[PDB]
Amino acid sequence: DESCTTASSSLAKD
Amino acid sequence: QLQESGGGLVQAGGSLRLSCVVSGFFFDTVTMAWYRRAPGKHRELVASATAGGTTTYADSVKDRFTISRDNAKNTVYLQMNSLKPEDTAVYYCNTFVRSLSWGQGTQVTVS
Amino acid sequence: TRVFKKASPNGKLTVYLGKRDFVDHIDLVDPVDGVVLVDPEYLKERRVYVTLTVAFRYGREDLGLTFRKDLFVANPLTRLQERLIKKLGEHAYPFTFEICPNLPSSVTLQPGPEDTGKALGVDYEVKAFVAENLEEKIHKRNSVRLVIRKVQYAPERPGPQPTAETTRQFLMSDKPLHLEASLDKEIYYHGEPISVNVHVTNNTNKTVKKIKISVRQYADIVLFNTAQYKVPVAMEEADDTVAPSSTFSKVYTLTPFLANNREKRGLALDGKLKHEDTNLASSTLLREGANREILGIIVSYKVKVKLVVSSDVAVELPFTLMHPKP
Amino acid sequence: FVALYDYESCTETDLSFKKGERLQIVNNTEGDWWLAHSLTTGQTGYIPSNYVAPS
Amino acid sequence: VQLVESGGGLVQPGGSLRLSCAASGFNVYSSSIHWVRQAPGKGLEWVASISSYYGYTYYADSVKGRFTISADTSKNTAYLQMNSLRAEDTAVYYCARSRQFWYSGLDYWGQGTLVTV
Amino acid sequence: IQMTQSPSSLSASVGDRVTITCRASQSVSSAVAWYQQKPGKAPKLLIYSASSLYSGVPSRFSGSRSGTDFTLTISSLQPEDFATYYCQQYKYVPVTFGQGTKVEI
Repeated sequence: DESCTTASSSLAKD
Repeated sequence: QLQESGGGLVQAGGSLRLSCVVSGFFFDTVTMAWYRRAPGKHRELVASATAGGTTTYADSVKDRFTISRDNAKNTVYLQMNSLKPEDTAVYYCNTFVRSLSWGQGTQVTVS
Repeated sequence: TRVFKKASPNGKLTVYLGKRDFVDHIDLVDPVDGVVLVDPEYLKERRVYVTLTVAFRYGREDLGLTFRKDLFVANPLTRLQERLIKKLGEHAYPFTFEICPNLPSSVTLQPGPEDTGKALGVDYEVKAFVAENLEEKIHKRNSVRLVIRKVQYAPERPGPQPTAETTRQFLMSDKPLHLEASLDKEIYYHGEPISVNVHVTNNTNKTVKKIKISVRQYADIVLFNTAQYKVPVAMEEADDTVAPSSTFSKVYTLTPFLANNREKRGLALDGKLKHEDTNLASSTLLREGANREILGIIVSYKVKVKLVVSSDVAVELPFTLMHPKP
Repeated sequence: FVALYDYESCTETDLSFKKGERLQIVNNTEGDWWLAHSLTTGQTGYIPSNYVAPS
Repeated sequence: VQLVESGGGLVQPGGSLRLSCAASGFNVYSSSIHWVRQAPGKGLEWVASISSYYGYTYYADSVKGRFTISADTSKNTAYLQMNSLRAEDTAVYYCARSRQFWYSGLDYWGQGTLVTV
Repeated sequence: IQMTQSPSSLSASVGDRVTITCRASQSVSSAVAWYQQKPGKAPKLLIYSASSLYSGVPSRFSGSRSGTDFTLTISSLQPEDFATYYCQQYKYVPVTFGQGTKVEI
């Protein structure tokens, strides 16, 4: 099995 | 794939049993967790369940929720009891490390 | 606000990063901060490591040549790191790399039709894995590999206008032949045209046939005994004859771009995250009296002017080709 | 023992050496980075083992 | 600083037409020139674009086999030949541009050229 | 990629607050722009990135992102803001515009 795909995710304001 | 079930409408005192089956992935040893997102808010963690049975709950759902994990049928169940209006959100499932794609969760609304 | 994440094939590891491009100010380099999320039942009898490496590649198969640094961290918190700790949970372990201000910038050499595998050049890779100890082998299935970059941007204060003049005195000619040239400015952006202002006054008894103007790129690789490679990127040739005892003056315009230089082997392009299309390599900004570190390719640009006297007269006009700061 | 290529350190714990420097490899010799001190200048620091030539 | 264009007019139901978009101020290699069409009474739709720095051309599925976009860097002009138009190509054509490097959103727009098929 | 835009028409007085939502079919990251087109003229850029204001646009226009739900908000409708607004995504090569939202008075 190869690598996974580079994703993104949210982040709180503070 | 990742699709959930069990959503619906309940009063303040009802109970639901959320569940989801994952295809294309195996969690014979991965730690699977349930996530919830209140409307207009960022996603949080609700419950967790390792393969060995060591389960951890968020403080706001302690003594009420109970996460079941069926390794044979490749399914994770969340059972919710004694609901309150604060528990209105949309619930997702994922690994503890948030590795899988999020998908579209199931909606729970409490009057 | 968003963060970049990559997951392990086995679904028990994740690496969170604030950004992928880390600017290189001459005084200091932006730190590489982040955090690693790990399965509760994965650290039962193991420890989690984080490795960042910088490598210079000049081989196809390890005949293959690679020389690299390994910076090793085994897990004051910044604002982003404490936000990530607040969001992910308790099982997130932060890491921070402060790479030195002097280090090769991300530059990848253009691959030819025959080359396969990873492209030659310099690149940075962030790796994180869980192992019982160091000697245990770690497969590609149990680790997260992510590629970051190091970049520089155009200086705020432009330098003096480039200029260079020369005189050639022929054998049977008493008076000399005078050439002058000057660019419009020093710092040019990517795609911005270059306007060389050539002014030649011939007092000799020999005519001049053709004027050749070319923009050249000097890829200086310091590992190969400071061997220097120069390949033209733009060429403008005109039949601008100047008769003896006469004066000439014209302004030429050039613009280096990639759609014409795809067939050239060994070109220098800006760093790539993967197999991708990237522009020509921006000039490297070096500190005063900077030591020649072994890892890295130093690229600089120069405009040449040439007269083909019916024996050749030429000058070189250095300039800077960099991206504007956003 | 003898150094290949050149190294410049941005950290005080790492020693910077030039080509041909006579580095003495002191008992700390495990890992990817060795700890050593130069025989021609006399400061102790960690060096990358990636370029140190024996003999 | 501004874009201008001409070439629109009345076309036979299956004839051919060509629109030229002259660019002033922008450098062709430093920007990417797009073509966007707006049918009468409907929304916007993207038909073709050019990336003369890299030499690439992109089209839409509706006009893949007919339209041909090209640019003349000497005159800083981009053309759009329409080889075989059908009755649903009647629209207003806006010539747009965008930063070549690290942007793809159209910020300078020309006037409209009505094309009636 | 489908880019469904709601509502298709509003009706707001001068000095009120309006909000226009545009939801992408799939993940498009923060590559969404907004345009304004008064009838008879060419569209004008408003917000190039997800929430980055374009030069020359007044301060009342603003943008936001929450997952795949991009929103453009006007904090005060001066009588020169009654026009049609489109949402565009530019991550993938088949660039698609929004359906179109009109503002009445």
